Amino acid sequence: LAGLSAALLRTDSFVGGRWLPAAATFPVQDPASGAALGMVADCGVREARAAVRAAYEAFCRWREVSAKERSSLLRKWYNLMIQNKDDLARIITAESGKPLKEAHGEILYSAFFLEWFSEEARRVYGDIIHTPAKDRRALVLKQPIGVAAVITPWNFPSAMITRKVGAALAAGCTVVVKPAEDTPFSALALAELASQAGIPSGVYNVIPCSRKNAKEVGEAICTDPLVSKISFTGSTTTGKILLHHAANSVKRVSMELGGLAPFIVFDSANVDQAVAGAMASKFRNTGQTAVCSNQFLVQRGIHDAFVKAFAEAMKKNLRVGNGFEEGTTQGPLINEKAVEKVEKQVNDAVSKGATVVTGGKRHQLGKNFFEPTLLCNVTQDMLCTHEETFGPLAPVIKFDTEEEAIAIANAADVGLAGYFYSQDPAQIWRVAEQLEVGMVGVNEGLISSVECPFGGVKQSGLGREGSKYGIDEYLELKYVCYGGL
Amino acid sequence: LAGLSAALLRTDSFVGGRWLPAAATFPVQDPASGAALGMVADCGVREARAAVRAAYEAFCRWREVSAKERSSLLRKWYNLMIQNKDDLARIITAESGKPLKEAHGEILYSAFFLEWFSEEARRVYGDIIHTPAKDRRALVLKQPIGVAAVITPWNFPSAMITRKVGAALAAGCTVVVKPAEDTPFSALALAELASQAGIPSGVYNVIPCSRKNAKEVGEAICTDPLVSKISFTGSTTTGKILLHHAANSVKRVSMELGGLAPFIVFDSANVDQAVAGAMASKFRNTGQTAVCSNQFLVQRGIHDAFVKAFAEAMKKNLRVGNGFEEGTTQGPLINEKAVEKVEKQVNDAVSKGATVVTGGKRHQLGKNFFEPTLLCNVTQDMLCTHEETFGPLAPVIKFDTEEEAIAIANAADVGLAGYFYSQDPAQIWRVAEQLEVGMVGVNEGLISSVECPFGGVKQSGLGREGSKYGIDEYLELKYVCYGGL
Amino acid sequence: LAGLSAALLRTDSFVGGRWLPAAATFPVQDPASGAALGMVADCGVREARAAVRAAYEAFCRWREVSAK
Amino acid sequence: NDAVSKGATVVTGGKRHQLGKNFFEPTLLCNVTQDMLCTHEETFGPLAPVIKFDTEEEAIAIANAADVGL
Ligand SMILES: Nc1ncnc2c1ncn2[C@@H]1O[C@H](COP(=O)(O)OP(=O)(O)O)[C@@H](O)[C@H]1O
Ligand SMILES: Nc1ncnc2c1ncn2[C@@H]1O[C@H](COP(=O)(O)OP(=O)(O)O)[C@@H](O)[C@H]1O
Repeated sequence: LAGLSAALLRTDSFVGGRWLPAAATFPVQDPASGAALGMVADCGVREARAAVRAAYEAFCRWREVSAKERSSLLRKWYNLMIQNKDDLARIITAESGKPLKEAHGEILYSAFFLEWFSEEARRVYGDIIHTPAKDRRALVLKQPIGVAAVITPWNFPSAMITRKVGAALAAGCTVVVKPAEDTPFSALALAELASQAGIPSGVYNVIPCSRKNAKEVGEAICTDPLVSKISFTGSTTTGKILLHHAANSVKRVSMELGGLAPFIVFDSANVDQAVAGAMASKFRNTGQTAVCSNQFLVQRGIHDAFVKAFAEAMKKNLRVGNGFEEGTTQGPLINEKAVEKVEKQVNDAVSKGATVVTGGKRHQLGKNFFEPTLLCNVTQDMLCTHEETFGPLAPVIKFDTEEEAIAIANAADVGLAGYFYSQDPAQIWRVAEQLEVGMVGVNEGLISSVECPFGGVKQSGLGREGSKYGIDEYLELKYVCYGGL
Repeated sequence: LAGLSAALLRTDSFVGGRWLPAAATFPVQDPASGAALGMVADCGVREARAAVRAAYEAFCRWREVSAKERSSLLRKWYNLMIQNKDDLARIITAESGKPLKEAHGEILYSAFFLEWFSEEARRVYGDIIHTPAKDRRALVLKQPIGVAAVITPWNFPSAMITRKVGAALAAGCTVVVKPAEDTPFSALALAELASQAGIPSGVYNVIPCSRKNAKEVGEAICTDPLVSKISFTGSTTTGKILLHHAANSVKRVSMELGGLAPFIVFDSANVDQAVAGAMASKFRNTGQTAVCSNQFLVQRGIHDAFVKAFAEAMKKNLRVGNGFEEGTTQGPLINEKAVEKVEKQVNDAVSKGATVVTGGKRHQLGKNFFEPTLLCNVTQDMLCTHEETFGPLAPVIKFDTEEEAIAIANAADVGLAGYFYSQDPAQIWRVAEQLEVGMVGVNEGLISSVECPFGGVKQSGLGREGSKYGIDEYLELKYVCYGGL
Repeated sequence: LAGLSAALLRTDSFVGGRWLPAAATFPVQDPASGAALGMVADCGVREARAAVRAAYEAFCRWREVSAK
Repeated sequence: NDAVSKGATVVTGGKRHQLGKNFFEPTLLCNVTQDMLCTHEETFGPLAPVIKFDTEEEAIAIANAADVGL
């Protein structure tokens, strides 16, 4: 529970290098025990506009700072995260409910993003191009966009912020962060460290706010003429709303929208491995992530052997309980409406053919705990209105051929992540290239990596985060025609 | 006038490798003489949806074609353009009204884009990234987005299409082109050559339509779920409308929106050169382009000498007349409403201080011809609602300091192109980096180049066309985590 | 019926000394036999405003021409 | 699709023909049930749904189902 570091756990918003409370506040409770965590400032349109101005003014100075200097600050920020990793992780588990171990995993990952972009800052290179004309030279400079509005989800209350903000700052931009009301603390803990690190005032701003204020606040920062860019990770519905906001001022946009995620297991797959991957990919964060494999397409031949091994792994490894409790691998669902969606998806399925192999009802721990569920004999049509239902539920759809498996996977007009196990060299290339998805896992169920491009195709998003391509979402190209020669 | 090549001048739409007429047709007239050029198909929402399907189906096959093959087809298309350059140019002058010489310039430029991207097709490279995990390898593939909706203006009826389409095809995408009603012929002449070149059916589609059908048609193709990308060049107003269209399906977008364009002449500038540049940049296409320097910021010291030399160059070189007429450097304005905007801008200015140095009224040739006008003693506030008034008008605003000149230039929340003449090494870098614009001309007034990145910052656009960055607007990154090692 | 003089029987509008077709056309039929006579340009507000301008500009020169 | 996703079993055909455009593969589905013919009483295409029956009284009862008889 408590015992943290007074400085890391914050309740006020962070604007212009100062902790500022709002007129109102919203409650944040531990999703597992229900305990009150704290009263967080609930910023409104005014606080937002103020935060934007703070960022816009910081930008004009920040863009001037040398890259080697911005790199150094990003690294100091990284080091501070590592030094305080245990507390930072307790905060994640306290508000997201994910197991302490999974929180430790996020903090490292989150830290690695600041570290990674710290290294990118000094590597923004312009070009020198040859043109026919002998009286001129072509130079191409890359410069930061300006101020960016950053809006993140509760899933990875730390990493989701750090992967955008690190790139933003690396390029020379300032940011205004609007964290999820379920998990605002992680965003503010970062702010505390950003000041300890020496990040100049106004570069990193955080404006927490409740569901009520979300619509109004989001509209303010995504509309402000002082904001030139928008970075968002969440549901498609919200994404489209922001894209409309951006459209009025032609703002640069980048986002990731929670799509499905097929997990195709072919006959040539190593079962134990397929299962291990199925385990890791589906039950991490209790199945509450946009990369959590939802539909399992298992081939006839290997089907039965798979489904039986999968379930036996669920019994041997999934221990539902409180995130801080030792030996827990399954935390609670973020809230009630969430539990309602799983139940909904489970019943609708069963009452349409589906066969429950394990789990199936709320866990007898009560509250927001649900039993890890594995249903087989599932069909495609049983995945409607549930394309955005995150929970520890794994529907297994049997398939015959590879053309079929691929046809089903590419069904959705959404494509984020995709997984598949196979021992066929050629099949691996065919499927990997044909899966209209942004990220493909081959014989692996956990593909996280700060040095690789994340994002989706079609309606799953725009742009990419992480890797050598992330910083591009925050730069503008300027062709300079040096003539008169 | 006539005498062209029956095959190059077309009146039907081009869909699926076939010339198809619509239920209705719209007239196209020579903007100079008023002569009837022809009756062009006026496609509606039905023809559009049909063209999209044709493209979507062609895509599934086209994406499969080798890059070396797509490169070869793009080059054959290029060669065909060169072989038919004289006719292709007559067509541009016939519908846009720009001088035959300027049309010859566009055809080469237009051809060079197909040539340039032909070379890019074989150079789309993926990456291999090192990650800590020893049991996995990271691969990054680049694949075409799918079908792209392309909407172009009348200014460069050929080049505007060719710079987007060449990249689109280079990446492996198919396209559906909706040309400007003022200049549809150039788009269809290209289609004729694309079939001669052997471009597979459905890869390049053209759906002409009148003002009436513009709204409906644009909405159809920019909304169709079979279209994954949108490329547009035109006014900001239309751009925002399309961005809203795209927002509903999270479509990839890229566009260029007609901003202003400062032309700052400093005291250290070589007058004759500054003037030569001012001439070329302002009166090319009779001042009807988004890169046409509108406001001239000339420094006190060199002011008077400049304004006097500028005007004397206007008398010695600008000869208003019919584009096909020999010795013509000024064609007509696209239409009546256009002439009305210039007059409007000229009067509003004069009746607010401005002093007319030359020109000022409609040219006594009648119709859509306007006298090249040069007004000095102009002030900033005299540029409202006229930020999108293209015409042979040059308002000269005097300035004192460089901080001032820059402050005024960056005034607009629009930044496309910018120019400035100076002989100060350090001043050149300061201004070039500070001009919040997408392209900067240093001691040069004509910066066109297929191998350099075109586009704008802020509200002037999204993405870039041409150069090594153009093809990026049509690809999607796919991170492939090869695990199980 | 036919056999006239190609030049005398016209289907396009006449503006500014040029024969110009409109986006649409309307049918003209012999009121006695019902036979199709031809498809005539169907000018709209745009063609009209254009014709007015053509006339207004011609006027400024025409008024100058001697009466003789 | 509505059929398959309700029990129907595709014996042949089933998707658009790979000739593209308006060409569809001749399709034969068996294991079809009555209720899978709604809003499709006016869907003309190369599709043949096979509904198994036991008795003649039954066959006739199903055939005369529709309030349409051509
Ligand atoms: N209309 C909206 N405008 C702006 N931000 C919004 C809006 N709706 C939700 N958000 C914000 O988006 C983030 C999460 O997006 P949301 O679509 O609610 O996904 P989820 O609940 O699945 O995490 C949160 O920070 C939330 O406050
Ligand atoms: N509402 C609209 N929807 C789709 N396309 C449009 C719309 N308005 C104009 N266009 C198209 O955009 C192109 C030119 O854009 P426009 O904003 O009219 O610029 P301009 O007239 O300055 O060239 C033309 O091809 C035109 O038909």
